[PDB]
Amino acid sequence: NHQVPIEIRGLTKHFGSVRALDGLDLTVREGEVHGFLGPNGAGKSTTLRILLGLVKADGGSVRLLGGDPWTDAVDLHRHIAYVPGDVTLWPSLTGGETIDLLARMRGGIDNARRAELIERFGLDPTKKARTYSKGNRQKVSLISALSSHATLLLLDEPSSGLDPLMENVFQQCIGEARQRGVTVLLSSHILAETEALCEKVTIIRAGKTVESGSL
Amino acid sequence: VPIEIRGLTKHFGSVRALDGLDLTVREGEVHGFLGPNGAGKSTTLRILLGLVKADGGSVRLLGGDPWTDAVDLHRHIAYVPGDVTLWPSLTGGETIDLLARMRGGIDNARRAELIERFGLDPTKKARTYSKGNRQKVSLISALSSHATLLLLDEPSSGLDPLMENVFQQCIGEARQRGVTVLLSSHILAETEALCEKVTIIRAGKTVESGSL
Amino acid sequence: HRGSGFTGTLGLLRLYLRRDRVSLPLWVLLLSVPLATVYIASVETVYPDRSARAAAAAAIMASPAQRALYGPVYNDSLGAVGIWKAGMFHTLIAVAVILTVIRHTRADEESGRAELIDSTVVGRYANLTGALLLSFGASIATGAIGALGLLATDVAPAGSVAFGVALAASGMVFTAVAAVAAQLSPSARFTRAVAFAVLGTAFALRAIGDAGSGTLSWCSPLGWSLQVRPYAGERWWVLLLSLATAAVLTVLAYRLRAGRDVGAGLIAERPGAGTAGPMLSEPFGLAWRLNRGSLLLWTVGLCLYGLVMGSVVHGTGALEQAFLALAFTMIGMVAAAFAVSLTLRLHQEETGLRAETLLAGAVSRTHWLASHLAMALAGSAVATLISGVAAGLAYGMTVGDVGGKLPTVVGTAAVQLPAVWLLSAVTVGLFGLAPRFTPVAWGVLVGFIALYLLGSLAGFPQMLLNLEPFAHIPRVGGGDFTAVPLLWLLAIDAALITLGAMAFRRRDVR
Ligand SMILES: Nc1ncnc2c1ncn2[C@@H]1O[C@H](COP(=O)(O)OP(=O)(O)NP(=O)(O)O)[C@@H](O)[C@H]1O
Ligand SMILES: Nc1ncnc2c1ncn2[C@@H]1O[C@H](COP(=O)(O)OP(=O)(O)NP(=O)(O)O)[C@@H](O)[C@H]1O
Ligand SMILES: [Mg+2]
Ligand SMILES: [Mg+2]
Repeated sequence: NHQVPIEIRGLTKHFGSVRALDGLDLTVREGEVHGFLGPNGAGKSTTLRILLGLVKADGGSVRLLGGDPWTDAVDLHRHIAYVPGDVTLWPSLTGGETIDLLARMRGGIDNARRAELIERFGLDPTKKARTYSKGNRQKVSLISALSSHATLLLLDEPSSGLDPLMENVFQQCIGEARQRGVTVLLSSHILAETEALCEKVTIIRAGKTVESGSL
Repeated sequence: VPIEIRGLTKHFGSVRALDGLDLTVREGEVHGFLGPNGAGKSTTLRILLGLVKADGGSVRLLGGDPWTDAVDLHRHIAYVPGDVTLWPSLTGGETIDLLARMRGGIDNARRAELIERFGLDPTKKARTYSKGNRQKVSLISALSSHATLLLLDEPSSGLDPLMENVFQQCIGEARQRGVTVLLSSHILAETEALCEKVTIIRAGKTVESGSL
Repeated sequence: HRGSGFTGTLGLLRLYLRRDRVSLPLWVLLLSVPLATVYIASVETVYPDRSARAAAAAAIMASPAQRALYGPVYNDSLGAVGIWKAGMFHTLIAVAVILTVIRHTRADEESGRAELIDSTVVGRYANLTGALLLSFGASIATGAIGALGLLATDVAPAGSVAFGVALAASGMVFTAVAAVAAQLSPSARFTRAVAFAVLGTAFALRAIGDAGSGTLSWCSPLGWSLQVRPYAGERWWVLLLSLATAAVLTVLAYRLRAGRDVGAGLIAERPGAGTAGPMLSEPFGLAWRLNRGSLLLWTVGLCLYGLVMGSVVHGTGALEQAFLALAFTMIGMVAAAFAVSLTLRLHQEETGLRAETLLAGAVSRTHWLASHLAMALAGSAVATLISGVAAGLAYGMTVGDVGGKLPTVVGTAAVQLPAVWLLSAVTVGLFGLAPRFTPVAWGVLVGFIALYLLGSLAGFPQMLLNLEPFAHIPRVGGGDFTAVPLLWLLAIDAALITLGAMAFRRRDVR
């Protein structure tokens, strides 16, 4: 993968008359937590939908893990874990069943980490998924993504709805994931977890890159 | 005393969602409402709107019961949910106009001011809004009404720092003209700036309460 | 001041009214206009001399099979014989009103609109009252239009009013049922299944009563409409029954509402399992887990219907053939609706933001699609074959042998599959080219059903009735079997499916 998990050059996409992206650039470099900052309407989620192959790009080059995101979106997706901006679960499945189900279509779950993640996020894994408050509904995705085989994490506002302590447990989990050579791309609006976790911030404004570099 | 919860209690199945609560908000002040992810903060705000029907205790919202007097009280009250869902077909301006028609009143001189200040584009289908402009619809539809009591569950979620600053200034201006606010945050940085007299509940009961 | 629980009813009613403004007029006209322009208009051509009409009546009262589907004929007047065939319109209106009430009450309330609406100055009962007013208005308008159309013909004018009022009451009785069912569960599909189980039971009781003495047809809201007896001596007081059952139930639908909370039902929820089993590790396992109850309920219902229809076939093999081939077409239509819903599981999955969660993994777009497609193609086939087997066993026992009557009835059920799968193919083709317009497969199916019912009866040319699959199905038994149209109906299906698949891999999941 040329030791560069992500490499975007001149990305472009229009949604009709709306120019969502107009020349975005990125480069994540095998081992670092990368901050993906920008205003509302910048094009942060859309980029995360282009790396996953859900959406096709009108121009430029994208090289995810050394391959094409659009045509190779099955063998590259078993090295990747994804946390969406809007977390939606199946209302009939249990909380502990969704973790196992989601982690099984990726590279696979790790039962040593799963138990200690459920232990310290304080989740109740025997409870239907339509009774989770906005905060135990995010712990399901966080535990499912942080206990899996993944050499790249694409987190999209992963601490939305977490009280000051469950979002300090998450920082420790990310810090100890970075120790074993895991690459993280972190999109967020809280510039208090970005300072503590991330170096190499990257700020985009209207689909274009306006700032980049180490903190 | 707009809110005088004195002993609330709620069971859903065998789950003790609320086990004796003592919230008390007074006139013309911003009140914080904090707690971990099991406390019962979103349930309490649903009990005050007459949507959950608490199993015990006393609730005197604006001097009347929330369950049997809901329609009469809800013309002084605005609500911003933690999970904002709109109509995908309608437009942002159309949604605000429709919600103003149901509430039976709006302030257009403030509606225009908020629309041109939050940066909302009021001519776009609501299904194209990027989770930060979806919260602006609720914020504008609630801050531009005639309500004298606002209940905000998580008003600034998905908002970049500039828009969160704008929201803070808007809440300050609202508090200037004698408006009462009850705010659930999980963000102890806007709670410290906006409001005094926080209230913390851990397992469905109040643990501490008082001036900051 | 001046507030009650019914505030906001008119506003909610009008924003329900404008939501379905291309659907409500269409079916309101479809269930009322073709009563004087088709059924009564095409009785002076088929049955001219009155001496002939009487003969037709003597051929209905001497066959329980024909009067199980439609009901008895009590005299040889032009109106009675002409409108005998239109006794099926008392079930379609019930289906329509049930769907409308559930759609506007519980489907929205499951999408979070209840919180947004009720946080305003909108009463507690406004949402219920708006849907009830809409359904009552629709069911009264269809009856009024039908009566006005029938009053312009040369039939007796009293029976026309009686039929119109009976048609209105049949749809007013099954609106309270839909409301009471909607007050029950937090899931919309469970409420729809509960509402339709009552209608199925009522139809089965009505059929068993009609095909026999007639005592058992007094225990069902359907069959309270045929005993009004338009054109054959009107019993007016029977409508009072349909006015009490609607009033008693609709009060309950309010008493069940003044004690639930927005979002819940009547029974709290139970804990599940904290670990997934060895079956829920795949899109195939996930799709199976979501459709177990629907598959079981549809299978049981179709088996019971086949068991009921097979007993009346023999209370001369040139009439049991014609009745079995006519009775299994209805089963084919019901299984087609089953397939359409099991495939719309896919549109509901994507529009709920849960498709991007699955597709952001080592799942392909064709392996995900062919996990709901494989359930729609298999559940309908299993249900249809089980219904055919049950009908064959029931028919064989009442005749004397089973091994000579089972294979033919199984073949009759199995030759309906190419027409059933065509609607799954249409839904898959629509989901992949125009995903937003996926739910017009319902309109396509209703158009096919309407064409089949009102085709060779209003004089359409036999090149316009060829645009539907239910007319091309062969006839098993004796000769007349070709097996060519099936080969033309399978191929089409494959093509459509392929098209949809090829149009899904090159698209945006946005
Ligand atoms: N389906 C769509 N059709 C049209 N415009 C769209 C669509 N999806 C997104 N957009 C627009 O594309 C732009 C980029 O939005 P988006 O990619 O969601 O950025 P964003 O960073 O996620 N917003 P936010 O999450 O608040 O920071 C916005 O102007 C959207 O309104
Ligand atoms: N409909 C329901 N059925 C059963 N249990 C429920 C239901 N709604 C909420 N609960 C439970 O009741 C408790 C209170 O939830 P809730 O008040 O929503 O949390 P919260 O105060 O909002 N904290 P947060 O997750 O940050 O929003 C939790 O244990 C929920 O799981
Ligand atoms: Mg976003
Ligand atoms: Mg909450």
